[PDB]
Parts: sequence; C-alpha cells; structure tokens
Amino acid sequence: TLNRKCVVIHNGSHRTVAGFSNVELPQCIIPSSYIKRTEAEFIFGTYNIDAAAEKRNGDEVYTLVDSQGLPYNWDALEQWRYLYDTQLKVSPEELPLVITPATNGKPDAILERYYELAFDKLNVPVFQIVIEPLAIALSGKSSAFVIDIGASGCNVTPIIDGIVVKNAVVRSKFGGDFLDFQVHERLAPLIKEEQKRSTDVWYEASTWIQQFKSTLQVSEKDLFELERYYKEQADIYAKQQENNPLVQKKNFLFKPLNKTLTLDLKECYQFAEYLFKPQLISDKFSPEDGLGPLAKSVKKAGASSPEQVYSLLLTNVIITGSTSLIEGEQRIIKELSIRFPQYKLTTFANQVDRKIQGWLGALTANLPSWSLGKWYSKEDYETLKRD
Amino acid sequence: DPQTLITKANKKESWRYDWYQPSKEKYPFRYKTWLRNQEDEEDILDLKEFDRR
Amino acid sequence: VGLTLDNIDDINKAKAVWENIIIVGGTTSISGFKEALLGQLLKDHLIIEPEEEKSKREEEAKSFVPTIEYVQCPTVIKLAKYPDYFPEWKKSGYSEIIFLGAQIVSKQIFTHPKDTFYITREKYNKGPAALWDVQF
Amino acid sequence: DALLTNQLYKNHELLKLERKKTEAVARLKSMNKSAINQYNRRQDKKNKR
Repeated sequence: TLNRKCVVIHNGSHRTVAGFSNVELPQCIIPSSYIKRTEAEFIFGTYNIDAAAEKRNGDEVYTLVDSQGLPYNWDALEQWRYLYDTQLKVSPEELPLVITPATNGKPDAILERYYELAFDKLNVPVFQIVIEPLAIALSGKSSAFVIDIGASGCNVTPIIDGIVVKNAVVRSKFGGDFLDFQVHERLAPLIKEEQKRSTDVWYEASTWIQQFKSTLQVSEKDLFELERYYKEQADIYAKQQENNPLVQKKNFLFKPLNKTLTLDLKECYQFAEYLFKPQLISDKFSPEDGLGPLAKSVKKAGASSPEQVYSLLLTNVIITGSTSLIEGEQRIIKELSIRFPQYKLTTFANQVDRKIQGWLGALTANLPSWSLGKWYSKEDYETLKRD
Repeated sequence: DPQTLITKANKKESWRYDWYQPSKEKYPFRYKTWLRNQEDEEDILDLKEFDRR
Repeated sequence: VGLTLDNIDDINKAKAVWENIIIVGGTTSISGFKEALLGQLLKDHLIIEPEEEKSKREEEAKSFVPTIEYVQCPTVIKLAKYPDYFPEWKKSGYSEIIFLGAQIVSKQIFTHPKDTFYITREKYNKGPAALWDVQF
Repeated sequence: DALLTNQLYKNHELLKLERKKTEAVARLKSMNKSAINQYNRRQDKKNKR
C-alpha cells in the first residue's frame, strides 16, 4: 500500500483493542471498562483483573463504552493516552489512525468528539473512522448481513452495495454482559455467592463467568425444539431397549471454591437462548428482541426490490462477535432459515479473531489509497467547525 | 577508528522516520511514516575481555 | 501465568502453552525455582476434580474412580524440554538458552539464502519498513 | 423538438448520476480486492514461518 503506519483501534462495548496498521495484531486488548481504583484511578488493562482480584472497596469497573458501542466516559477513554503510551509506546501525533457499531444515520458529534479525541485530546494528525460491522464485512466482500453477538448484544446491520440500511440496523441487549449477569445468576447457588461491583461482576466475568462462557452453548435448533427432539430420542432409545444428550454434566470448576458446578447441556444452552428468546428472562423483551426476528431487520431492510434485499442479505449473512463465539451460528442458520428459507443462508464468519474482527477489518490502514476512506485532516475539523 | 571498521564491515540506502503529506493533490493533513531517505539524506573495546571462560 | 493463559477464547492453545512452560534468564540457574513454579501452577490453576471432590467420588467409586468432567482449559500444566545434544550448552547450562536458539536460528537462516527473515542491503533500498518485511 | 430537448436534458442527468454510481462500484471492487489480497497475504507469510 502507501507508505503509512496507521493506528488501528477497535472500541467494542467491553474491549478496547489497539495496535497499528503495520502490525496485523493489536499491541493490546484491554477492556473498554476500567477498575476506577479508589483518588479516582481509571485502571484500564486486563491484568491491571488483579486490581479487581483485590476486589477493592472504591475500585469500580465502570465501562467507558455502553451497550451501543459508543463511549460514555470519553476523557477516561482519553485510556487513549494509556493506549498510545503505555501500550503503543508512540505519539498519536505521529501516526494516522483507523478507529472502528452501525446506526440509523443520526450520530454521524462523536466524530466531533473524535475531533476532540484525535485532534484536541490526542492531536493525532489524521484519523479515519470506519464502520465496525462494515469492517467485518471487508476483511473482500461488498455487501453483507452482519450480526455481531458482542458483549453489547446481537447487533444486526444490513449492508447493500457498501451502503448502510439505516432503518434496519437493530442492536439487541443480550450479549456478553447480560450473560455475565446470567451466569452470575444461575451458577449463584453453585458458586455460593448469590458499575462499582464491576470489580466483583466484571472481575468474575474475567475469571469464572467467561470460563463458563467460552466453555456456554447455543442449541443448534431452538432449545425447546432440541429439548423435545432429544427427549423423544432418549424415549426411543429407552423404549427400544426396554441416552439423552442433555442429561450429561457440563460441570464447572468454580476456582474461587474449587467446586463442581454441574450444569447440564440444556442448562448451558439456556443462557444463550436468552439472546434469541429474551422473553425467558424478562417479560418486557419480545421474541422480536431475540436474534431470529431481529428477520425483521431483513424485512426493514426490504424497504432499503425487498426480495432482492432478502436475496443479498440471506445469501450474504455474516456472523461475528464475542458472545457469538459461544458454541451454537447453526442457531442463526436454523432460526433465520425458518423465517427466510427462500434464500439459503450462505453465511460468512471469522471463527477464531472473531472478537477483534472489527480491528482486523479496520486494519484492512492497509488500503492502497488514502482516497479509499475518509481521512480527516485538522482542516476537516476546521470545516466541520464552520456552520 | 570505529567508523572505519564499520565502513570496512558488511560489504545501500538510508531511511528516515518523517512526516509525509500524502497525495490524493496533497491532503490537508500530514502524518509520520518511515519515508525513504535519499542519497543525500566513537570508541572500541577489545574483545576476549568480557569473554566468559 | 494463570491469569495470562486462562483468559484465552481458544480453549485448546491455552493447554498447549500450559504444558510448555519455559523459564529463562541469568537468575534461572537457580534450582527448583522452575520446579516449584510448576508446582505452584498446578496448585493455583490446574483444573481437576479437586481432592475434596475426587476423594468424594473415590468414595463413590468404592461402593474404579471416575472424574467429574469439567469444562475449563488449564487441566494439564507442564514444562518444556532443553536440547541435551549440545555438550557446550549441557556443560555451561541452559539458563541463557535464548542464546542457544539464537545460535540454531543463525546456523539455519544465515547459512540459507532466506532473506525472508533478514533485511538485505537491497531490502533496505524499503528500509526499516523492510524490517516489517523480514519478520518470521 | 420539444421531446428531443427533454431527452437531451434527460441524458445529461443520467450520465452525471452514473459516475458516482460507478465511483462506488469501482471502489467496491478494488478495496475488496485489496481486502481479498490482504486476506491472501494474511496467510502468505504465516505458513513460511
């Protein structure tokens, strides 16, 4: 490409992922939260866990970034100084910048805040803002139907010929952090234990809740459907002879107790069922808030021909996200192939790199032209400062 | 002399870490990168002293 | 090491790194530092049916011992091996074995034509941007 | 004369509209081709190590 060393940052709802363009790995993957140690001390950094292993009074893991993918603590996010110096070890004023959630066209502001954050707060001489689900589609596809089950929820974004279908961008509530509340809630008798506590809750989400999460599951069909089908299978196997796959123990070793936490296969299924069926946790959330009819984001994309939108999306499905790396995509294939069987779901996904796929797409920085993306000059701030 | 040993050694560009302004012509920003330096752009210890033996 | 290797979304590479713990440096001529480091790793981060619950289901077995099947990654914690076929390094120790693999890499790549791993002078004619071109 | 005048005004607008369409089309190809070749070169030096 061109002789450039851009800085590639992905700011998720929970993870702040930072490196450069000339390194295909991030230099760091710290939280987009902070253990505000209490002085206030916005402790960013994953291991800086250990402060929250103190579980200290006054230590408060507030997020910087809420569940919309937009930061609510921007000067503690100016974490950006922590990135560039304590992690990147470079001046931001040296290097260009690529920073990554889609919306409906209203907050297109935050850029002004990034005019604060890259020109005033850090004086990065040029910064490019890329769209994170479009970046996931990039790392070489033009149009996509991107579902990010990140920490924030199930974020559905239709993308047609590179443009964002603004009315159809839907972001669910139910992702990593609600499942942190869920795993803290259901293994609560087995852990025998049962933001500021974010120093308890985020710390447990760093130690054992994630250890129950990367180890949670999604049923490949609906868990009620898989449950009835596997109960019918086990009844066939029992009545023919005189085993159910869901009755087996997925025991969890709660290392703050070193204790067996027997949740079954269906039990670990039931957590990620709430992402597709959040009526199972609270009545105020519809199945439409679940990822299946979220179908609706296909249908709202049909208004931008609607069946051509359906053709493009349901033959160009894209799966990404942290909570999507919980096992069970086949739930998406089943749950949207029953709401849209017309176009067969040819899905794409980074399967590893999935949780930092916005970073890898922003890294794709390494475009061969500066004209391929809008790179903001300080003069571009000065033009946006006028009228 | 150290520079005479150095120029006697390993036998050629130079390179710089510089502000480039990229072209579309030039952008109203600039940025640092390793730009190509063009053509126009001490003492000795003896060894076997620090030799572990 | 536990907080480093248990935070991986890949459950399998964690165990492969967990079973090749290498401890190096000029201090690490200390005997037993690596050994009790391994023992403390097995103390802190080894996932097993613990001696309370494995003893409990030893007693459930005496009623052949099964194990309560856990889901977490660090279930086996081990160290890695040092090349004993270097008598100069067998004699002068492996506390600074970073130099040994550097010697092996130097006999590999430099006695090879492979400048995919070293910058040539002509490669400098991308500079230290070709230093980014010659990494492993 | 009136219909050819209206066609002459129709043609200029269509031509102006196409370029910004094909500016979006050609940039969609090459950047994806870049992102393909980056996805190529993501694995290229990987196996060499």
